Amino acid sequence: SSQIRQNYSTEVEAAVNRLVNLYLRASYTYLSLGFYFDRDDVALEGVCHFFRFLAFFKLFGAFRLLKMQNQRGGRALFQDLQKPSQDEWGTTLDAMKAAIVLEKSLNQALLDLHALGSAQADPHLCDFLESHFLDEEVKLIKKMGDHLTNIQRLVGSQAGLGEYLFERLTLKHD
Amino acid sequence: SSQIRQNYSTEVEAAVNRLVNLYLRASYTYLSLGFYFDRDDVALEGVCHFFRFLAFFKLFGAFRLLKMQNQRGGRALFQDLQKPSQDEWGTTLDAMKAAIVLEKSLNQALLDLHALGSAQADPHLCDFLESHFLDEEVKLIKKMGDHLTNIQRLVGSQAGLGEYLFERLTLKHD
Amino acid sequence: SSQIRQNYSTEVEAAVNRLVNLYLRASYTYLSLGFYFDRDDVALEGVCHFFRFLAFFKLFGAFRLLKMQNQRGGRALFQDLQKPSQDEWGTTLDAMKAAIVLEKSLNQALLDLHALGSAQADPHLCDFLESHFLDEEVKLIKKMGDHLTNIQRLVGSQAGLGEYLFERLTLKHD
Amino acid sequence: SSQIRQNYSTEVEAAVNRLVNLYLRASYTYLSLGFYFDRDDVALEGVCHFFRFLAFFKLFGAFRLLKMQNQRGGRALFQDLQKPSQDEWGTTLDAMKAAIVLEKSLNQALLDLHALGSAQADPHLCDFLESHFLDEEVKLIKKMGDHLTNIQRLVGSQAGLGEYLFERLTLKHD
Amino acid sequence: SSQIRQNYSTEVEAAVNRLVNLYLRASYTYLSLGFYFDRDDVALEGVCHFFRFLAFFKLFGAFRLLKMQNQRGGRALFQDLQKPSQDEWGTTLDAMKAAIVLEKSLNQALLDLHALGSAQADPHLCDFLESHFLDEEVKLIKKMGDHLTNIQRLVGSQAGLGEYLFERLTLKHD
Amino acid sequence: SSQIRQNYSTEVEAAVNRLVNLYLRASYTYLSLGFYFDRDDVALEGVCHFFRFLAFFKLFGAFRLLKMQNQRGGRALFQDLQKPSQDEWGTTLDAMKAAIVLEKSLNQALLDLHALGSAQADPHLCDFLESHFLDEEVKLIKKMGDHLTNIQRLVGSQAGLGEYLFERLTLKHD
Ligand SMILES: [Cl-]
Ligand SMILES: [Cl-]
Ligand SMILES: [Cl-]
Ligand SMILES: [Cl-]
Ligand SMILES: [Cl-]
Ligand SMILES: [Cl-]
Repeated sequence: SSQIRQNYSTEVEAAVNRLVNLYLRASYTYLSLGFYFDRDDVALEGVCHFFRFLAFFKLFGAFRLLKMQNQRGGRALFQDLQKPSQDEWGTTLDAMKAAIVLEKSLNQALLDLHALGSAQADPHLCDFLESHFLDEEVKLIKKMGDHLTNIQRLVGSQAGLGEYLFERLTLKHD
Repeated sequence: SSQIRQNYSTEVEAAVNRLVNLYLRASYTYLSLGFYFDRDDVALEGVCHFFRFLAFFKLFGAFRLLKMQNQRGGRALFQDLQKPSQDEWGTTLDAMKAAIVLEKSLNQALLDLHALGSAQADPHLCDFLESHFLDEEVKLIKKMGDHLTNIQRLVGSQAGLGEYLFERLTLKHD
Repeated sequence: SSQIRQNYSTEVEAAVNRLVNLYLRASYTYLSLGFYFDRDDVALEGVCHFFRFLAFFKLFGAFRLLKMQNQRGGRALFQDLQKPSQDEWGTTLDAMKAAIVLEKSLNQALLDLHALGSAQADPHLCDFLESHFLDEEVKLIKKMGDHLTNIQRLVGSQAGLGEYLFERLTLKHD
Repeated sequence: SSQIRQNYSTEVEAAVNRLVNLYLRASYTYLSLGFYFDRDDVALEGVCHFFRFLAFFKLFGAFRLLKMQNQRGGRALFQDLQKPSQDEWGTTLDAMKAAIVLEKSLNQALLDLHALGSAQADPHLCDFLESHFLDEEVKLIKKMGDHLTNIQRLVGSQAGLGEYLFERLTLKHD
Repeated sequence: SSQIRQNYSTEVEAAVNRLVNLYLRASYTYLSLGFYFDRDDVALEGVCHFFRFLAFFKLFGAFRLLKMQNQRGGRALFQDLQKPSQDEWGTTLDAMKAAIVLEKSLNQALLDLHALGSAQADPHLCDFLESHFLDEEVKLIKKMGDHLTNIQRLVGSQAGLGEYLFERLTLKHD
Repeated sequence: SSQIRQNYSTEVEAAVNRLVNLYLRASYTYLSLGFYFDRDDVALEGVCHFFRFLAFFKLFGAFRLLKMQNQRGGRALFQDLQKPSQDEWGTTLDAMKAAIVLEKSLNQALLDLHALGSAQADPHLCDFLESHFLDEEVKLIKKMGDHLTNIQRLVGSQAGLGEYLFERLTLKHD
């Protein structure tokens, strides 16, 4: 058996591998969102940059989970990565709504893994999630909600104007 | 009796304590305004920051009054602090109108205390208000009036657009 | 309903608002303690400065709770703030005893909210309290206990001398 | 139709999307290789670092292809990403042999796309591959070959010793 | 009774004192390991330095526990410290195996104390262990496991050569 | 036999190991003294810091003896470490008296080992003690005596006042 593994259940080990898959899927979704907004017929640079940053952020989350798996003596196992749910992502509003749905799904997965760790009396797992994931996720969802509200406020009956303004005046661009 | 107190009436001492209560109430109102605009379903960061700054500014006014009370040999007495008049503050326009009403009420209290000090031939009190409160208050009310006019100009028939623009282009934010 | 709220019970939301009230009440108590020790007939600058710092520290705790409430998608609700329990605070010893009673009450409220969050399987709440409140509170209570012991040691039968010495040689002043 | 697209065939557009998939698959393979060598029961840090760097390098190649797709007015389309060919990667020698097989497959795909672009008289495509991919790939394969030879030289009849030495003295580590 | 103690059970207080004893025993074990590898007839400086660093690290853990005991209002109680389990520690491999056994025993003690704190609804205790001990322990055990694997790889049939190489090329020395 | 050992008797080797035990016991005593003075119900920071520094100083003495044992080709042997003589240490005066008794016992052990080395014509041993231990010990005992006199002077009939003053004005603290 493993020479380091201690207090690390097979259930947690498997759920960690599933969570890695979810984060890599999310990263891939954000890559697709970013390149959609980079299209010449969409052309919203600040939106492209927002989602490209999230793609990297989710990849980093996957890396941290994988590092932790090895630190605990579990075995990282990779599965196929499903493609994103859409090929074209509609408006900034559509995209931000899809992103918050995605993040709520990741958050629920975090909460489920935390509950499993608590049930298994695995405090290292619980602390790892609390310290590196739960607050970052709450912060991100709050940000997305703030953005949704500002996007929604700007729709009015001049949708194109509002979409431009949001990208120019809220999102970070050159 | 007090070893330092000189030319400091009981009427002024009491009115100073009442004024502290008014400034702390105002500070609390601004705390509530700030956190309303921080809500994910309101999300106007520059508005949040404007009112949070005013919360601190009013707290500082209360501190100065309390310092002065002690310098004069009066006794600081604290009363319960009433909660703010609203739990939800409507639009930026609604909020800025409530703020200017609040400030006019504080200004009238300043003017009333100055008149009491003048009647009591308390020039230190009168100078203290003139030097640290009256002009700061006039400056703040002017600023708020300038803001009200710009907000009103932006309502038109695209209210959400104007509310965004004001927050982005007039108020200070990240 | 809220677009961000997830795993955030009404019970926790209410208890957070109650806790904000408790921290603001504590802040107000410390404001009163500070200005008492600033009186010309009390005149213990290091004691004034100790309690003024705590007033700010408790205000900051309230701010953090309110920020968290919004991050979670709860609604900040403010209530009236009761005045402090005393108008005059006796000796440094009396004041430090009142402060430790106050802090033990805040600590119990923290522990109660943590237990509620644990019962509700709200790990973000539990981590927030652990990371920003519980240890800070334990550290503060320990400090106060250290101070109480030194004050008590100095009473002897030369109380005024000991009260001066403590203020001069332990507490931070100009 | 597209407002920018010019001299950009559907065949090239599709082959670019396929190539993105191949690079992302390669990146994923290298992520798996890296975490295998990070296991406590493998523990070859320089090998872990070599493959983690390649994972990032292949991701960057995919990003460049996607940027180019948009610059040309094609549509980035993402497909499912197959998991890597192995869950456990054997020795450093096994791993480096798998890596060179992978890279030769990527190189052939590059050469095939270049031939398609040449047949289609698409010089921008051909120059893009020549300038950003072909030489980088030749350089990488040469490096891997150099490594294979040194690993092979070190097998002898003291395989563990040689595997350690290679990791310590050729590969970059802390 | 104690003037600060709150929510701090006698069971936790005792278990903290036992844990201090375990950490000091571990520190003493590492002192002995370090001086064994410093012998002229062993002479593995990097091994000496590894274990001397761990001796200090475990002493620091004991200090932190003792600081916490006082912060909580418990009473630090010291017991006799048993000598280390061996006078001579064999090979680097033998020593590293003894060290990982020691660390797994310390980790189990940490986990047991965390479970007691959880049962006692002592979140400060649980957070203290999570924040300052559990991850540091997992990190250390992983490191030791990595070392064991590299040592084992180097045994082959040239044990002395491999032991030298490990000390020279993995462990930190002058 | 040992390849380096020369002019190093078994008697000296054993006495060196006994002396290490005495220094580690002294270090442990000082750890206990330090944490006693850190208690919230004792709270004499300068006293805590004095004894914590001595704990480290005695540990360093043990390290030097162990280094020397190996340099001479003797074998370091560790025994159980007895717990300190008291769980609670009374007043600063009580504690400083216990410390000087402890140091006189260590000094006598140094003098006894020096006499053994002289009898055995072991000048390296004698020089080692003279150069690194004897004067440091005389200096420390003198310091402790100076402290005892100042503590005793301050008892008078206001013991608590004097104990505070000594800690504040002689001992080093924040
Ligand atoms: Cl498959
Ligand atoms: Cl009342
Ligand atoms: Cl009310
Ligand atoms: Cl599909
Ligand atoms: Cl005993
Ligand atoms: Cl024994």
